[PDB]
Amino acid sequence: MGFVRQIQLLLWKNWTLRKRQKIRFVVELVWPLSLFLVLIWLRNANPLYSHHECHFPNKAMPSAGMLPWLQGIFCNVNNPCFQSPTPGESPGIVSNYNNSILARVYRDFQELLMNAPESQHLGRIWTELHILSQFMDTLRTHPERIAGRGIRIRDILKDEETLLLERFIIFSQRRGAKTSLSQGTLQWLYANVDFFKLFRVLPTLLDSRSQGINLRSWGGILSDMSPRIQEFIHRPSMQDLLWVTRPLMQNGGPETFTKLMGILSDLLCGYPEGGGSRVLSFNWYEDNNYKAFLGIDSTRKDPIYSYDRRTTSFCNALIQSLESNPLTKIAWRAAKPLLMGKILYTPDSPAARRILKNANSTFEELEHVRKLVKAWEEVGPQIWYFFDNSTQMNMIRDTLGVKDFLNRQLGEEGITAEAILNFLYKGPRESQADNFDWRDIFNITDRTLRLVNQYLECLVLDKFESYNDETQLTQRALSLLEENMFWAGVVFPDMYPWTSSLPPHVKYKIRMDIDVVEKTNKIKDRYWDSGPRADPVEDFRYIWGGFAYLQDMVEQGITRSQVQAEAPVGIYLQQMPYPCFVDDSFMIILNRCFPIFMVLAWIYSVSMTVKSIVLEKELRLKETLKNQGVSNAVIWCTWFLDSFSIMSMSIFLLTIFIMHGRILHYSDPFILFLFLLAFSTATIMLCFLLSTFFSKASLAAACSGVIYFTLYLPHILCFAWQDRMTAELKKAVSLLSPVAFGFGTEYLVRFEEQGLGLQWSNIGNSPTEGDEFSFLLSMQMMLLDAAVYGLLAWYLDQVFDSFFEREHPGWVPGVCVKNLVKIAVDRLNITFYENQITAFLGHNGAGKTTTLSILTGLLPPTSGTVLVGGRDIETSLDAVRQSLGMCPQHNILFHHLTVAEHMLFYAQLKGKSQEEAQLEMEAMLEDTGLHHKRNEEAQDLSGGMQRKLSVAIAFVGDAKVVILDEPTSGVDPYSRRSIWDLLLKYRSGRTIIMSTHHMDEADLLGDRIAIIAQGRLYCSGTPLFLKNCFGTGLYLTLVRKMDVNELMDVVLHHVPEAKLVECIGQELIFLLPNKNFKHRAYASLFRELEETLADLGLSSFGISDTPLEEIFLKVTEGPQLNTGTQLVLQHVQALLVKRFQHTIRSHKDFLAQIVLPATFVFLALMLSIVIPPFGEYPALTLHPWIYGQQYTFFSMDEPGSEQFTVLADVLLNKPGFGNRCLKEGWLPEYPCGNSTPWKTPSVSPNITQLFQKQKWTQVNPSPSCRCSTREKLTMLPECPEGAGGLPPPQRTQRSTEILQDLTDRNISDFLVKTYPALIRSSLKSKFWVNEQRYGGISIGGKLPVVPITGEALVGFLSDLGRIMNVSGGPITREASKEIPDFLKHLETEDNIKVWFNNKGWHALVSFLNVAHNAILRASLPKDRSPEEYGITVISQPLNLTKEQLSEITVLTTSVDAVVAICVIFSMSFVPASFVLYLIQERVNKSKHLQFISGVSPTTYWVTNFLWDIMNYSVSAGLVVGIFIGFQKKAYTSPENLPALVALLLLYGWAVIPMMYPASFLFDVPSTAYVALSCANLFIGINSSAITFILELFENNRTLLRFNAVLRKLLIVFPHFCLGRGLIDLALSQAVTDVYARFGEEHSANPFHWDLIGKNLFAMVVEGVVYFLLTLLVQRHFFIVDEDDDVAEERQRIITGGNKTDILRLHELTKIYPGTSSPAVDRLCVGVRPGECFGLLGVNGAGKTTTFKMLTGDTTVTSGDATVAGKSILTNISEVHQNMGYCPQFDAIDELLTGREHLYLYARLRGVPAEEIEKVANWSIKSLGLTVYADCLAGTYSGGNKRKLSTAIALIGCPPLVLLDEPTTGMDPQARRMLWNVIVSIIREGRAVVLTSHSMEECEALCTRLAIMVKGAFRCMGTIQHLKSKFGDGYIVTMKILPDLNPVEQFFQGNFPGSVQRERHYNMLQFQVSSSSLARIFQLLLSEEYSVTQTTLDQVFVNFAKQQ
Ligand SMILES: *[C@@H]1O[C@H](CO)[C@@H](O)[C@H](O)[C@H]1NC(C)=O
Ligand SMILES: *[C@@H]1O[C@H](CO)[C@@H](O)[C@H](O)[C@H]1NC(C)=O
Ligand SMILES: *[C@@H]1O[C@H](CO)[C@@H](O)[C@H](O)[C@H]1NC(C)=O
Repeated sequence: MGFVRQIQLLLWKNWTLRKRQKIRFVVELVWPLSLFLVLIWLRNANPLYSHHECHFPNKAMPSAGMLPWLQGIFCNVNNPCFQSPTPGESPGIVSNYNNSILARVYRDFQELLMNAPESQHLGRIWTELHILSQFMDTLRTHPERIAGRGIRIRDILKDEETLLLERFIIFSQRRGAKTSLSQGTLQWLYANVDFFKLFRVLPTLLDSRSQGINLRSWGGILSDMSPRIQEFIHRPSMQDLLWVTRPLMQNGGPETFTKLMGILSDLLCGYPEGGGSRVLSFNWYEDNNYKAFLGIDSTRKDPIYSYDRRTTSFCNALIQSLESNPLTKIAWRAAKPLLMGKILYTPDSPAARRILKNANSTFEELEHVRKLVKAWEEVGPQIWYFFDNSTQMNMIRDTLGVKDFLNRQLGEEGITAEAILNFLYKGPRESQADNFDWRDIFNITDRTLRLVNQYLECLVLDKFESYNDETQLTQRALSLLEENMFWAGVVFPDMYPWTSSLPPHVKYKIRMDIDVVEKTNKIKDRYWDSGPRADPVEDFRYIWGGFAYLQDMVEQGITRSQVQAEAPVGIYLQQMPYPCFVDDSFMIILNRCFPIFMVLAWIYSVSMTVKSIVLEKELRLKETLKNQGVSNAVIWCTWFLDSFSIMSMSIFLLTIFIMHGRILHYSDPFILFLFLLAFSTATIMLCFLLSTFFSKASLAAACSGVIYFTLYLPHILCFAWQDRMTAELKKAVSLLSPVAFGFGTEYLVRFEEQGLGLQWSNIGNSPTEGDEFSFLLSMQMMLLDAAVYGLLAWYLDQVFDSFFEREHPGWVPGVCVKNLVKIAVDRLNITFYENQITAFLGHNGAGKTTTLSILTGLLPPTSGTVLVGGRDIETSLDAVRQSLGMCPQHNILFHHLTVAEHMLFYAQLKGKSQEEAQLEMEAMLEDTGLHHKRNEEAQDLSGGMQRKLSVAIAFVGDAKVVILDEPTSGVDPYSRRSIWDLLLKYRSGRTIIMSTHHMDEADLLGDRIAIIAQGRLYCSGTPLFLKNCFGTGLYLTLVRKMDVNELMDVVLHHVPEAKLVECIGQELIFLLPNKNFKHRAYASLFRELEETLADLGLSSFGISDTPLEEIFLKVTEGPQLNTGTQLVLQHVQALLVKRFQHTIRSHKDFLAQIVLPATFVFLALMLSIVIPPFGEYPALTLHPWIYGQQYTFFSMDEPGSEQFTVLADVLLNKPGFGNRCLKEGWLPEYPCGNSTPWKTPSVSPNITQLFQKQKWTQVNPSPSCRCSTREKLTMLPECPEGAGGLPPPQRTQRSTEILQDLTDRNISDFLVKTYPALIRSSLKSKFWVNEQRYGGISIGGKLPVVPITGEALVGFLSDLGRIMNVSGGPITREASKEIPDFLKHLETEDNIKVWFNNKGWHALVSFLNVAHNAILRASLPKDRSPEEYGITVISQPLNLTKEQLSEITVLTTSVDAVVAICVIFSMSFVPASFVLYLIQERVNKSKHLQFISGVSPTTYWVTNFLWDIMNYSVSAGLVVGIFIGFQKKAYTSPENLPALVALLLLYGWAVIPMMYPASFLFDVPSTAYVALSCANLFIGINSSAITFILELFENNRTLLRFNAVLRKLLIVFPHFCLGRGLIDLALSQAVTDVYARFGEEHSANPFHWDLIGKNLFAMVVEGVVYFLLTLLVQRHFFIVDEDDDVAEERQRIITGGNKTDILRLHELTKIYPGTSSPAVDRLCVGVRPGECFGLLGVNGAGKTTTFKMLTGDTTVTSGDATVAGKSILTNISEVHQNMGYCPQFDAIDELLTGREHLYLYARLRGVPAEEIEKVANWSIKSLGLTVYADCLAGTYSGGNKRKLSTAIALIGCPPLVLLDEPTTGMDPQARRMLWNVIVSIIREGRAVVLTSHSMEECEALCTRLAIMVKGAFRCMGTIQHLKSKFGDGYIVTMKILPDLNPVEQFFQGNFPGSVQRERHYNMLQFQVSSSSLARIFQLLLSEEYSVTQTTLDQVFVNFAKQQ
C-alpha cells in the first residue's frame, strides 16, 4: 500500500488521459491568446495625449469699455495656452497687450517726439500763424494803412512830386511778388520823399494793430526736430511696422487669410511664442453627439433667402455669397445672430423700458463710430478742393516757395529738399504728370474709407422689440430663428404692463436656443477628464454664443437704473491656470474589458473540467477506485493537480503577452502573475463544487459555463453604486470570486494611471483617503473563497434424502463461512475450496447479494464468522484486500486508454512495483489472447472483448480469491466460450466464485453448486449429485417428416410412468421414469428405434437429461377495427392526449416555457424604464451653490482708494458673496448659517524651516512640481511638499463656504501648485467629481486711459478745419456734438476681474452674477441697508425645433431597439423546448414504433404542430399581459395592441416549423439547446442592429442602397420581421408624437405594407414553407449450399397451394453503397401458421438488417417479400396492421403510466372506444403486471419494462409477431412466466419470429432455426434435427476406493476418439460419438452415471468457430 505512491499512479493516469484529446489541449491554450489580441489592437488604436502648463489671457466684458471688448474678441478667438504666466494675471495689470507694434511705436512717439523740453515751441509757430493768417494775411475789409488789402495793395499813395526810381524798383523788388534794407537809401525833396517806410527789408512788421512781432522765431525749432524725427523713424519699432506693412499694400499679396490674420495679430495683438496651442476636447460623449464619433456631418439646413426690404443692395448681395459659399458657411452662422440679431423683452412697461434704455450704451457708442466714418462723405471733397484750385495753397505755396529768398533757404535746407518735387506735390492740376507721389495717397484713402463706410451699413444697431406675453415672444422667436436673426430674448417674470417702480430685488431670464447654450440637465461631466476644458468651440458656448455679453448688459442696466453712482467699474473674466496633464483614453476600456475578458477566457476550461469530473462518477469508475482502497481526498487532490498543471502554462503566456504587448508598461509582472494565479485556483475549486449537483455529463458540461458566467454579473451593477458601498459590505459581496477580481482590477488601473505600478510596496496601501479596502484584500478574499468552496464541496459530496453432499477429508479450503448473520442470512455454513470453480446459484434478492457484499468486504455483518485464506475480514482488511479481487456486473474501463495501461494501472493499484507489473502484463496478455491490437483504445473494441478485458483484470496481481458475478451476460455465444477458456486456464491454485442467472452456464464450467433459497443453504454438491438426488425421467424426443396412435404402442411394450408430455408441430417429447432397474429394457428400446426409422417415418431421436434449470424452479417454492377517416381522427386525438399527459406532470418544461420568457422580458422592460429621458431642459437658476462644498478665494489689490474699501466690505461681511443670505427669502432649500473668525491653518515645522532658510526670488517663489518625463508619464504632477507657500487665512461664511485671503501673494502660483493636492482627495471614484474650487474675485486693477480729453480735441479739429476752409456740413455738426461722451466710453479706468474654473459648466455666469451683484451694493446711498438688493439670472432655453428633435428621437428609439432584441431572444426559448422532446423521441426509437403501428408521418407532424401552436399561445398571451401591465405607449395603446398581438403570434407560427429540421441533426438534447439559443441570439442581434445603424448615414449614396437591399433580402428570417416590426411600432409613435407638440395630426395606421403590413405577410408565407421542407427532409430519411436450405429455396417457387403462409420473403439483399460484399444475400423462407421461427444469425455476419427491412427502417435493395399477400415493397401501410413488434431497446415515455401507455398503442390501432376498457385489463392480467399497472413507467425495475413492451406488442390480435430479445434482465421465474404466454399464442394459430442471445430460450420455445453466417442461411430444421445432423456427443460421467486406470481401461478398448475431459478425484467425463452403445455396455459395473447430449449452443459455436 501507500499514499505518495497512489498519488503518482493517479496523476500519471490523468496525464495520459489528457494527451489523447489534442483538440481540448489546443483550444485551452489558444483561445485566451486570441481573446487578448484584440486588447492589444485597442491599445495601439488609442494613442496618448500629453500637454504642458496653460495660462490663458483674459476676456473683457462690455462693461469694461468697447475698445477692449472688441480687441479681446479679435485676439482671443482660439483661446491659447502659453506655458508662461500672462501679464494680465498680476496684482495691478489688466492690459495684456503691451507688446503690439502699435503700442511700442506709440510709446516711442510719446517718448521722444512728444514731451520734448528741447523746443516745445511748435505751439509758438502755431500761435504765430494763427495770429498772422487771420488778420494780416487775410485783411479782407478791416481798415489799415495804405499798404494793405485783401490780396494785393501798394503804398504809392501820398505822393506830390512828378517822377532813379527804376533803380529803386529793381533793388527793392527782386523777382518776388507780395505773396532793400539800405539799397534804396544808398542810391539817394528827393532825399525826403523817396523813402517812406522807415521799416527796412526787416521781415517782422505786419500786425501793427496794438503790438505784435514774430518772424525769426522758427530756426531752432525747424532745425532741431528733423534729426530726432530721423532717429524716431529709424527706431526698431518703426522698422517692424514698415516691414510688416510691406504686404497688405502691394499687389498680388494678401489673399491667403493667414498672412492677413498674422499681420493683424502682430499689429494689434502682442502674443509671444507663436501664439498658443489650442487644447482640444476629445469627449463627444458628454453631449450624446453620436455623429462626431460616427463620421456624419452635423450642420443644420441653411436658412431661407429673401430680398430684404429697406436694408441695402450691397449688404443683401453680400449675405447670399457669404451664406452659400462652402468655406465660410459655418463661421458666418456663428456671427450673424450677433451682428444682425434681435432681442425681445416681453413685459412692455415703463420699468422694463427704462432698464433696456440704460442697457443700450454699447450700441449707442458703436453707432457714434458709424456717424464719424460717414462724415467723410462731406469732409473729403472739401479737402480735395484745397489742393487743386485753392486761394490759399495754390496762391501761396504753389506760386512761390519769392523764388530768391526761397532759393537761398532751399540751398541752406536739410539733406535733400527738391523744391521742384515740393511744387510737383503742390497741386499740379493741368499737368497729368504720371514718378508722381501725391494723387495716389488721396486716391487710395478715399477708396479705402468709402469701402469701410459701405461695410458698416450692414449692422443692425436698434435691436430691442417689445411684446406683452411670453407666447407671442416665443412665436416671433421661432419665426426669426428660422431665418437665423435671433439673439436672446429677455423676460421679466415679476412685473405687469403697468409696473412703474422697480422692486428691490430684480429677477429676469435669458431665453436662447440650445445650440448656443450649455444644457440645463447637467452641471458637470459624468466622467472626470484630465483636461482644462479650454476648447474655443465645444467648450465656450457662453462666449461665442453671446449669453455672457447680454447678461452683462442687462445687469449693468438694472444697476444703473436704481443707483446713480456716476463712477463705473468694468468686469474681466480670467480662467484659472492648469498644471500639465496626460489624458489616457485606454483606461476607460481596460477597466471595462479586463475582468470581462478574463472571466470569458476560462468559459471552456470550466465546462471541460466539470464534464470529466461528472463523467468519471457517472460510469461508476469512482466506487471501483474506492473498492481498491483509494480515499476521496486522493481523488480530489489528483483532479486538482490535473486541472492546475495547464492553467499555469496558460497564465505564464498571458503574462508575457500582457507585458510585452504594452497593455501594462510599468507593473512588476511578478505580482500580475501571482494575481492571476489566485483567480485560477478559485475557478478550479469552484469547478469542484459545481461537479456535485449534476448526474449526467452533457448537462453538466452545458450548465457549468453558463452558471460561471452568471456568477460574475453582480459586478456590473456593483460598479455603478460604487460610492454608497462601504468597505464592510464590499468584503461581504466579495465572496463571489469574479467580483473580487474586478475589485482588484480597479486598483490596478488606479495605480497604472499615477506613473507608478504595483511595485510590492503599495499593494497594501490604497489611492484613497479612508476606503480601507486595499489590493491585498482582493487576493486574500480569492484565496479564502477557494477554501470555503472546497469545504462546502467536500461536505456536500458525502451527504449526496441427504442434501449437503459429503466432501473429501480435505483439498485445502480457501474461504470458510460459519453462522453468518445480518439483517437475511440465518447461520448459513458454506465452505469454498481451492482450484475449482463454484457456482453460487441463488435468487434475485433472497440473500445472495447481501452475502456477496459481506464476503467482498464492503459492509459489515453482525456476529458471523468468515475466513479468507487463513485470515479474517474485521481484524485485518489492509492485508486481505491484497489477494482478493473482484469484478462487478458493469465494466471497469477508462475511455481513451489502451489495454497495456489498463493492466499496468490495475497491477500497480493492487500494490506492485513497476517491474513486476510490466512482467505480469506480458504474461496475462498471452493467456488472454490479445497479443495483437494491444495498442488499440479501450473503447471501439468488439464489445465482447471489453468484457473479456474486464474479467481479465480481476485476476491481476497475486490473486487467490476471485468473487466475480455474471461475467458473461449479454455477449454472443462465441465470446462466452472465449471467457470460459480464460477462466479454465486460471483455476490452477486459486479459488473462484461465480454468481450468474443463466443455468446453461452453471454446468459446463462448474464443479460445485450451492443454492441459497430462504436466506440459507439447502443443497451443495456436484451437478451429478443434484441431478440424482431428485429423480426425473430421461426426456426422449422424436421428430417426423413432411401417426401417434401407432407410435404409442412402440413405447407401450416398455411402458414407463409417463406419456406424451408435449407434442408441438413435427415434434414428440417423451418422458420416462428414473431408476427402477430398466437396464436391458431401456437399452433394448433404442434397438428397434434406431433400426426402423424411415419405415416408421421419423428422422431423428435423442435422449437428453433433465435440465439444471428445471430443478432450480422447484427448489424455490379482438373485434372489427376502425379504418379511414375514423382511424385518422382517432390517431390525432390519441397523440394529443399522449403529448398532454407528458407535460401536465413535468416541471422542467414548465419553467422552460413559462418562467424564462416572463423573467427575461420583465428585466428588459425595467431596464427600459430606469433610463433618464432625453431632452426636457428645465429653468435652472444660476448661482455658485448648485455645486457642493467649495473654496472661494479673494484678493484686495490697490487698497487705500475709496469706493473699493466698501466694495471689499459688501462682498465679505454685510450681504456676503452672491445672493444667498439676503434678508427675507431666496430659496428655502439653501438656508443661512453662521460664521467663524479668521484662522490661519498650521504647518509642520519642517515647512516653516525651509522657507526661512533659503532664498526665494520674486520670480521664483516656492518650489516647483515635477512634470512627467519621457518614460514615466503621470496624470498629474508630483508637487513636492510645500508647493504653494504657506497656507492663507480662512473663514467659514454664513453661506457655508470657506473663503481665504490671497492678498499680497502670487496667485498664479498658489493656484497651479495646489490643484493636484485637491483632486487627489476629491477623486477616489472618477464619477461626478467636486473639484472643491470654482472661482473667486480679485478687486483692483487699472489700465491707462487716453489723456486727450474731448472739447480740447474738438478745439484742435475746428481750428485745423477753419485754417484751411473746410467747415464741414450738416452731418459733421451732428456727429461732433457727442464727442466728449464718445471719447469717455472707450475705456473704463478702474475695474475688477473674476477667476473661474471651467470644469463646472455653469461656473462662469454664476460668478459674473456675483461680481455684478456686489458692484450694485457697493454704490447705493448710505441709508438703504444693502442686504436687501440683488439680481438673479435664470437660464431657461427655447423650444426644440423639429430638426433637433430627430436626434432625440434616434436616442429614444435606441433603447427600444434593445427591448426588441430581448423579446426576440426570450421568445426563442419556447420553440427550443419542443425540439428537445422531438430529439428525445427520435432516439430510443419511440417515433419509429408509432410509425410501425401506423401514424403516416404526415399526421404525426401535423398533430405535433397543432399542439405546439396552442402551447406557445399561452406564453405569447402572458408576454402580452406583461406589456399591458407596464402600461407603455406605442404597444398598449388602443390602436397598436392588435399590431402587437398579431406580431407575437405570427412569430411563433413562423419559427416553430423552422427549428423542426434541427431535430434530425442532433442526438443529445443539451447540445441542441445550447447550439439553438446561440444561433437565434446571433441572428437576432445582427438582424435588428445593422439596419438600425445603417440608416443614420444620409450621405454616401451607397449605404442607402446596401441597406435598401438588406431591407428586402433579410426577410427570409422570422427574427428580422419581429425585430423590424417592434422597432417600427416605436419609431412611428415617436414621429406621430413630435407632431402633437406642434399641433398637427399625423394619423398613421399599421397594416399598411410599410410598417408591419409586409412582415405580417412574410410570416404567413414562410410559416407554410418550412413545414413542407420538414416533410421533405423526413421523406428522405424514413451452386454450393446445404440440401435442407436448397430444399426450401426450390420449394419457394410455387406459392399457390401453400399460400396459407404468413411470410413469403421471396428474395432480399442490402448491398451498401460503400461496399462490395452484400450484408444480406438472397434468402427465402416461409412461415407456416402455428410455428415460431428462429432466425438466429452469427454475430458479425449481418442479421439485424433483416429486421430493419421488415419493420420498415431501410430500403429493400432489389427485394421481394410479402406477409399476407401485401408486399413490403409498395403496400407498407395496411400490412403494418398485421404485425406486432417488441424492440431490442425500450421505447417508453418515462412520464406516462403503464395503463395509459397501453391506451395510446390501443388507440393507434383500431379497437373502438368502448372496448379498450376490457382489451387493456385483459393484457394487464395476462402479462402479470397488476401492482405496477399505473405507477409512472420509468420508475420500473428494468425487467418490468420488458413486460410492458411485450404487452404493448401483443395488443389486439395480430396474426404475425416479431420479438427482439423478449427477456434480458429477468430472474428465471419471470422468464418462465413470460415463456408460457408466448407458447399460449403459438398454440392458437398465429406465427412468431424471435431473435435472442441466450440459446436457452431459443431451445425452450421454438420450432425452426436458421443460422445466418457471413452471407445467407446455412442450416435449417428443428432443434433435434440440428442437434443430431450437425453434432455428436453423449457426454458420459461416472463416480467412483477409486482408481482411474480401471475406468480408463474399458474405454481404451472401444469408443475411439474420446477427448477425455475435466478430471477430479472420482469424477470422469468422456465423449462417445453417435452409437448409443454405452447404454447397453454399462452392464459391467465395477455407482452413478448419466448420458446427456450436446446442447444447441455447441452447434452455433461450431459454425462460428471458423471465419
Ligand atoms: C510695457 O512694455 C515695456 C517694454 O516693452 C516696459 O518698459 C513697460 O514697463 C511695460 N509696461 C507694463 C505695465 O508692464
Ligand atoms: C448662528 O446664530 C446664532 C448667533 O447669535 C447662534 O446662537 C447659533 O448657534 C449660530 N449657528 C447656527 C447654526 O445658527
Ligand atoms: C521634515 O522634518 C524632518 C525633521 O528632520 C526631516 O528630516 C524630513 O525631511 C521632513 N519630514 C517630514 C515627515 O516631512
